[PDB]
Amino acid sequence: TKCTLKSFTVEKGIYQTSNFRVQPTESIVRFPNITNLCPFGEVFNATRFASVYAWNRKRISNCVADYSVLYNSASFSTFKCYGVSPTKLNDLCFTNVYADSFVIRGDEVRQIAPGQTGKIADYNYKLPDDFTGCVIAWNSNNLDSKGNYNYLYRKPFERDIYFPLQSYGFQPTNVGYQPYRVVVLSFELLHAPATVCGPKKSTNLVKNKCVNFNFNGLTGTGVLTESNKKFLPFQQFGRDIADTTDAVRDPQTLEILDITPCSFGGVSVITPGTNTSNQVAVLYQGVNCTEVNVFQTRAGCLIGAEHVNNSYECDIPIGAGICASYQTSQSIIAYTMSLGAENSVAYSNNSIAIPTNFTISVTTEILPVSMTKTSVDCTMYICG
Amino acid sequence: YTMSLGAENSVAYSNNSIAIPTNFTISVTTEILPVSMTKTSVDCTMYICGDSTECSNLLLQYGSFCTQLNRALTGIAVEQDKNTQEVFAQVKQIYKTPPIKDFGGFNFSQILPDPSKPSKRSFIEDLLFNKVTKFNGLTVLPPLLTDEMIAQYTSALLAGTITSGWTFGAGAALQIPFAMQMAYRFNGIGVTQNVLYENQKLIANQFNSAIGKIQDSLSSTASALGKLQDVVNQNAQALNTLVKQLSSNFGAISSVLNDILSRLDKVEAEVQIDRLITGRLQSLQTYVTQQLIRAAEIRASANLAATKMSECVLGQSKRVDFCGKGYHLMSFPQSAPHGVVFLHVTYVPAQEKNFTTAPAICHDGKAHFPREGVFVSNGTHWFVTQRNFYEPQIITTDNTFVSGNCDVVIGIVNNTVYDP
Amino acid sequence: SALGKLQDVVNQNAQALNTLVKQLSSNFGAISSVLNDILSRLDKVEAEVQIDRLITGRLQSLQTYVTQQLIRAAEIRASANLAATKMSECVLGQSKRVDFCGKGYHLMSFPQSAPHGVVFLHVTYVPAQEKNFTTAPAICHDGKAHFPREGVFVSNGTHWFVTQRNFYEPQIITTDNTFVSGNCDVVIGIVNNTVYDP
Amino acid sequence: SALGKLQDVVNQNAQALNTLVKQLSSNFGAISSVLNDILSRLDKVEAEV
Amino acid sequence: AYTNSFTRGVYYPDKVFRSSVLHSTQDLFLPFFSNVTWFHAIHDNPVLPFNDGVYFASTEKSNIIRGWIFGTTLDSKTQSLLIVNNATNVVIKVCEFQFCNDPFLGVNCTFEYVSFKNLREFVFKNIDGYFKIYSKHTPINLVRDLPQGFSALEPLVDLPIGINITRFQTLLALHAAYYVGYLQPRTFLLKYNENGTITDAVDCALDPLSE
Ligand SMILES: *[C@@H]1O[C@H](CO)[C@@H](O[C@@H]2O[C@H](CO)[C@@H](O)[C@H](O)[C@H]2NC(C)=O)[C@H](O)[C@H]1NC(C)=O
Ligand SMILES: *[C@@H]1O[C@H](CO)[C@@H](O[C@@H]2O[C@H](CO)[C@@H](O)[C@H](O)[C@H]2NC(C)=O)[C@H](O)[C@H]1NC(C)=O
Ligand SMILES: *[C@@H]1O[C@H](CO)[C@@H](O[C@@H]2O[C@H](CO)[C@@H](O)[C@H](O)[C@H]2NC(C)=O)[C@H](O)[C@H]1NC(C)=O
Ligand SMILES: *[C@@H]1O[C@H](CO)[C@@H](O[C@@H]2O[C@H](CO)[C@@H](O)[C@H](O)[C@H]2NC(C)=O)[C@H](O)[C@H]1NC(C)=O
Ligand SMILES: *[C@@H]1O[C@H](CO)[C@@H](O[C@@H]2O[C@H](CO)[C@@H](O)[C@H](O)[C@H]2NC(C)=O)[C@H](O)[C@H]1NC(C)=O
Ligand SMILES: *[C@@H]1O[C@H](CO)[C@@H](O[C@@H]2O[C@H](CO)[C@@H](O)[C@H](O)[C@H]2NC(C)=O)[C@H](O)[C@H]1NC(C)=O
Ligand SMILES: *[C@@H]1O[C@H](CO)[C@@H](O[C@@H]2O[C@H](CO)[C@@H](O)[C@H](O)[C@H]2NC(C)=O)[C@H](O)[C@H]1NC(C)=O
Ligand SMILES: *[C@@H]1O[C@H](CO)[C@@H](O)[C@H](O)[C@H]1NC(C)=O
Ligand SMILES: *[C@@H]1O[C@H](CO)[C@@H](O)[C@H](O)[C@H]1NC(C)=O
Ligand SMILES: *[C@@H]1O[C@H](CO)[C@@H](O)[C@H](O)[C@H]1NC(C)=O
Ligand SMILES: *[C@@H]1O[C@H](CO)[C@@H](O)[C@H](O)[C@H]1NC(C)=O
Ligand SMILES: *[C@@H]1O[C@H](CO)[C@@H](O)[C@H](O)[C@H]1NC(C)=O
Ligand SMILES: *[C@@H]1O[C@H](CO)[C@@H](O)[C@H](O)[C@H]1NC(C)=O
Ligand SMILES: *[C@@H]1O[C@H](CO)[C@@H](O)[C@H](O)[C@H]1NC(C)=O
Ligand SMILES: *[C@@H]1O[C@H](CO)[C@@H](O)[C@H](O)[C@H]1NC(C)=O
Ligand SMILES: *[C@@H]1O[C@H](CO)[C@@H](O)[C@H](O)[C@H]1NC(C)=O
Ligand SMILES: *[C@@H]1O[C@H](CO)[C@@H](O)[C@H](O)[C@H]1NC(C)=O
Ligand SMILES: *[C@@H]1O[C@H](CO)[C@@H](O)[C@H](O)[C@H]1NC(C)=O
Ligand SMILES: *[C@@H]1O[C@H](CO)[C@@H](O)[C@H](O)[C@H]1NC(C)=O
Ligand SMILES: *[C@@H]1O[C@H](CO)[C@@H](O)[C@H](O)[C@H]1NC(C)=O
Repeated sequence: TKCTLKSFTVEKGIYQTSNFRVQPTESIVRFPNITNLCPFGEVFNATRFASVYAWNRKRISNCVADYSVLYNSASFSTFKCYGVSPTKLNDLCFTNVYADSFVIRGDEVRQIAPGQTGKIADYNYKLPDDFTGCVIAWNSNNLDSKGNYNYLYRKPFERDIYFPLQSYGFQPTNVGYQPYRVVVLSFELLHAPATVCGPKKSTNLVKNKCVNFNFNGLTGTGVLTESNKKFLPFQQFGRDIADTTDAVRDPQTLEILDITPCSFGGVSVITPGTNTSNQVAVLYQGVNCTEVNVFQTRAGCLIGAEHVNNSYECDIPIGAGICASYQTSQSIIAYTMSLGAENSVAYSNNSIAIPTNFTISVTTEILPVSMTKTSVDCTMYICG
Repeated sequence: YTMSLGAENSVAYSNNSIAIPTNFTISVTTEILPVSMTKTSVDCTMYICGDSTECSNLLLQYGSFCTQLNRALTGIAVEQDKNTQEVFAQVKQIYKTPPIKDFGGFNFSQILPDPSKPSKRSFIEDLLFNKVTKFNGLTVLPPLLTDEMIAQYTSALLAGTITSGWTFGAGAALQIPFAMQMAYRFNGIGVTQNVLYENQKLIANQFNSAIGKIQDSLSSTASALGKLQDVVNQNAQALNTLVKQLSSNFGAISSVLNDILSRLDKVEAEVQIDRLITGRLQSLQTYVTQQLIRAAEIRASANLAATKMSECVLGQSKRVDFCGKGYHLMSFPQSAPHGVVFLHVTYVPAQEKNFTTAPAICHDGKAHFPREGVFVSNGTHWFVTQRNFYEPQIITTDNTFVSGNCDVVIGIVNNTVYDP
Repeated sequence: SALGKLQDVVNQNAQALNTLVKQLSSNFGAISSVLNDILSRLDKVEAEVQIDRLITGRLQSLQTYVTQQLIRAAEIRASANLAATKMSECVLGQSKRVDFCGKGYHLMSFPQSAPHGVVFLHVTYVPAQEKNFTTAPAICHDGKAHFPREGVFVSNGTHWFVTQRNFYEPQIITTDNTFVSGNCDVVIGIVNNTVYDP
Repeated sequence: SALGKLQDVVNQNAQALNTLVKQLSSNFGAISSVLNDILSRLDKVEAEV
Repeated sequence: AYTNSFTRGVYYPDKVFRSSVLHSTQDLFLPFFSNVTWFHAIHDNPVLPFNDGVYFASTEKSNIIRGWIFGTTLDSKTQSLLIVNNATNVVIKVCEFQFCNDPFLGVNCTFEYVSFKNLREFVFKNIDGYFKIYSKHTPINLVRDLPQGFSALEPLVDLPIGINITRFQTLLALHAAYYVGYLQPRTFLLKYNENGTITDAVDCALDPLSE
């Protein structure tokens, strides 16, 4: 409370000091139970690559992918990535991976990015102007050069078949004019079943308890619970209004689980004045006391105060009719507030009360009229 | 179509014509006021950053924005209890009604508490409670007063208003018979109080029947609750917009923060997350600005409702059309979700007759003027009567006062003026 | 603590200014919050990006301050029109408006200045020492019902008096205190007495 | 100037609209405040910045 | 011939569960109450342009409509998609070997793939190198035409064929009726019920009430 106010003195009140959250008990990993190694050695050490006028494409599915072996390979002249970072590729997983495989001149590699245009990139191989994945390339001059005019050049992901047939004199004596093998990995980050995943091992599954979790690369924290939700066979994930994942289909047992965020609330510290006591009582707002002397209010769980059956004027307000005060050998009491002294008016069809005497009150009403006439020289405030 | 502004009416004016109402209708013109919007409060770090430490370490670089948003929302949330306390808690004793309801023919049994309810609302409060209708760091705090405590304050105000009238606004409540309280309220509208007693069963039946029409109106017609349901809907749409805004890209690669933290390493993730922070924070400042301006609108409505409670429930208002469309008699508060409802009881005059009138009357060459009310003639005899209920009286030295010879007055008439 | 309305208006503005001043020290994602560091450390291309984050943040924080101060100025202006209205109705006059001019039946108010505000010493009559009386809406005499001009009828238990509504001052009931209207039989709860003819 | 409050209300709203219209011409750190200058000069990916 | 499409031709826009929500979407869709071109299997399969994309359907109890072709020339002057159903499999090809150039079925495989009382429905669309197919099967008692009532199509397959498509055709089998409607870029509003099934939709460009 003193650090909330930045003050060594705190007046009688109730201060929203902190945000209580039940912590993740353990970390859960849920991945597809499949173990076949992906064909990257076939992709990168292929007999030949395709010509860029009609580039090869291969689909990678139902397999395990350690991208670290690729990212760590100093043989790659570039490893430029988009919408993912090379270090993160193991942590996360995909419905498919596609490898687009072809040879180009090194001077043209600058055209292979999600926004370019050029005599290759507006023609025979256009990346989507928002693509997600990695471009992996290196000079193959030690193998693909001869020159090797078999290598041939010319909508997003358009294949195609005066005529525009053009070829490269790839010779071992060429450095920008060398042949460069390139593989573009496009990652199908849709919400179907995952089929290409990192070597990250699955754990056992935990339920009804607050955990950190991963499902196919959906990292989060929450209480996993079994659910009645009628997921259709093509849907692996389900979402709330906020686009936050609200449910998941488990990748190994295929049952439908809710995700509920772990119990949380404000930590309102009820205090008498520090100029009166050091003693405090804590309202965990909205939580049930089983989740945290102790007392339960409709406003939350109240700890360190003492419940009282008498009723008094509301000294510090807590909520839902509960109030607190510091009182007699002394404690913070908490009580249902008195609205006032109860009074049956002595009515009848023929009774009247008339005041035989009065008093002159002088009250005191204290109204603001003018706040301070501040003015800010906004250029000097911003630019000094 | 070109809208009708209303039925056109040539008021039948002339320098000697007056219309006096010969009968009245008591009418219970319901008014509704918001008093307190939902006490929303936000964990601005869980909203903006979703318990990512990686994001929270960036949100710190924005300084006292997140803390002053909590401060601002708490300033609204604490003043919702100020509003509710200033409207309803205008009484330091909980008055309660007698066991026997001997109120001179008036039947409050629909506006007083019913023991049959689990929280002891009246019947009309229970109609009003029928007609009026996340995990994302957002919360709703409870009101300080429960709706049961609100119903005890409206019962204290109402048991006071019934058994003691205006007097509990000043001192302690003074009991007075309800048939004698209305003879105060009739003097407040300038209607001579015998107009109550000589019509007491009729006035009681018009009040009872008007209360019955409020039960039918509130049972049949949802658009009666228009303001309160709109204040619930405005805050619900404000929260649903604030929640939907978590799905907005703001120019980041995704709006789900854990997509960015799983896909991107920290050097790149810090660029994208700073767009989600900038966007979500702009949307939280937009929400809090909207809620502050809306809370000033509800606070104007709460200070209006507290003024209506003070003048119109705890008293009787001379302020024309402040207390419903009529001459105001008294009002009964009823609670409703997020607001208050006033059953403003008003005298409205009804069955008019035309009369010939004169500003003064000559007797022995000396002009007489009325003490209370106006002069009128049915066509053959001259009478004095009160302004708001035709009650013809013989013109005399007791209902009139002299002021000098006739000749100065435009439109004076001769008559006799009698001396008791 | 009686000054809480005024001291809180001073505190709100002082806390808003301290918040606005502290926001000069916030990074907003720039390498320092002291502008002269950026201009001494970075050359006038790289620095121009960092300064744009400080301008964006400081300007957003100034707009946050001015929005808060406009909403707070409207909150004070409602209080100023309320104070001006109590000055007009309650100082320059007397108010029939129940519980506007403080608790009680209002007599008069004296204004006093205070820093950033005004204080009204509302002087009010409060009735204090009740007696319980038998009462009636009307009184019969010679078949005529009589009603009071000002005040109410009451009895101590043996004699009937008319008295003003707000201070027990019993008076012998007479035709100067009361007005006739019609026969007895229409009135629920009329009582007999004698009404004296002075 | 007897109409000073109404002329002030017209002036405030007109100056608020003229401010909002002039703010179309403010650069905000972009290469032009005329949107069509950006869409004519830059290829339509760099232009997104 | 022509007939009215009514509200038919809506499909699940993405592979994500939602429930009790009015999710808005913008995509290639069959415009509400547009004219569908209509055909009879007996005594009717010309080549049609493909445009933005194609809704297709057939009303059936005999299984005579059995495939589709998509491309620019549809004749192996250049590669073109073939789709066939053979009553044990769905089969898909782009192979160079010559097609039935007056197409009916007698009762370089560089891409190759394998998986009235009824109305069978489809949506076919091409975006950014991927062809996509959606479908629905439903019973009908109204043998006359496409029902004036609602159901939504669900995705079958995504096909990374990379080929340019501007014309299509349909295939019939012999020793039934079929429909065509072109899609357009449209905003749509969708209602997902308490089970996450789409029970209703709005075409946002239909009429001022839908706007
Ligand atoms: C006051 O009004 C209530 C209804 O507003 C009356 O309630 C009725 O009471 C009788 C029995 O005494 C029942 O037969 C009716 O069905 C009740 N009506 C309802 C709607 O509940 C009550 O009797 C009235 N009392 C007086 C003295 O007027
Ligand atoms: C004043 O108006 C009321 C109606 O607002 C009259 O009361 C009605 O009188 C008729 C017979 O004349 C009865 O059938 C109704 O039942 C009465 N209504 C009520 C609510 O009691 C009243 O008689 C009129 N009085 C005068 C003097 O004109
Ligand atoms: C105007 O009012 C007076 C009094 O109500 C009426 O005068 C009475 O008329 C009746 C016959 O209709 C006589 O029996 C009474 O003796 C008259 N009273 C007096 C005091 O003379 C008069 O008739 C009314 N005139 C009109 C046009 O309505
Ligand atoms: C009221 O009555 C008086 C008489 O009591 C009228 O006064 C006479 O008016 C005529 C014409 O102006 C004069 O010739 C007489 O000399 C007046 N007599 C007196 C005694 O003054 C008067 O005109 C009447 N007025 C009205 C408005 O009826
Ligand atoms: C009610 O008030 C009247 C007047 O104050 C009281 O009557 C007087 O009583 C005294 C004796 O106590 C007599 O000397 C007077 O002559 C009485 N006055 C009259 C007008 O008769 C009466 O005693 C009071 N009664 C009660 C019950 O308080
Ligand atoms: C007020 O006094 C009158 C007499 O002055 C009472 O009238 C008598 O009432 C009884 C019962 O109703 C009748 O038998 C008599 O015939 C009435 N007398 C006359 C002259 O009419 C009247 O009851 C008294 N009322 C109260 C409330 O005290
Ligand atoms: C897809 O196919 C269409 C033809 O169906 C191609 O469009 C023609 O392109 C040539 C130039 O190459 C133009 O001269 C023609 O006028 C176009 N015809 C039509 C009907 O548009 C289109 O270029 C092809 N696109 C790709 C990416 O292969
Ligand atoms: C390609 O072959 C070399 C040996 O010739 C091997 O070291 C390398 O790991 C292979 N690449 C991949 C992706 O497996
Ligand atoms: C996945 O593996 C578990 C054992 O780890 C096995 O029980 C389960 O049946 C498997 N699921 C599928 C769909 O093969
Ligand atoms: C605070 O404590 C000091 C003594 O330590 C005392 O003089 C002062 O009056 C106290 N003030 C309050 C508000 O309790
Ligand atoms: C508190 O939680 C327990 C389960 O831990 C439950 O049985 C009890 O009903 C809850 N009470 C309230 C008031 O939420
Ligand atoms: C309060 O009163 C109830 C009975 O009304 C009793 O059971 C309970 O033990 C009391 N609690 C305390 C704290 O005295
Ligand atoms: C009064 O009489 C005039 C006669 O022209 C008539 O126009 C007017 O409507 C009448 N008003 C009432 C209330 O009877
Ligand atoms: C009223 O006005 C008429 C003309 O409109 C005039 O003849 C008549 O004398 C006037 N009477 C009075 C009392 O002014
Ligand atoms: C009036 O008398 C009744 C008699 O029961 C009593 O209950 C009530 O408290 C008295 N009121 C005052 C203000 O003395
Ligand atoms: C007052 O009510 C009682 C019943 O409580 C009744 O006996 C008495 O006659 C009534 N008196 C009047 C004046 O209404
Ligand atoms: C549908 O086709 C008919 C002729 O078959 C034509 O009259 C009508 O305008 C068309 N309507 C639409 C919406 O295409
Ligand atoms: C259907 O097609 C597949 C692939 O061509 C084939 O294996 C299967 O035998 C075919 N079925 C029939 C009935 O010919
Ligand atoms: C297969 O493709 C190559 C070009 O990639 C072409 O030369 C060859 O003729 C094609 N074969 C057939 C059977 O069409
Ligand atoms: C959800 O599906 C069940 C059958 O699995 C059905 O009983 C229920 O009625 C459906 N929900 C709605 C909103 O109809």
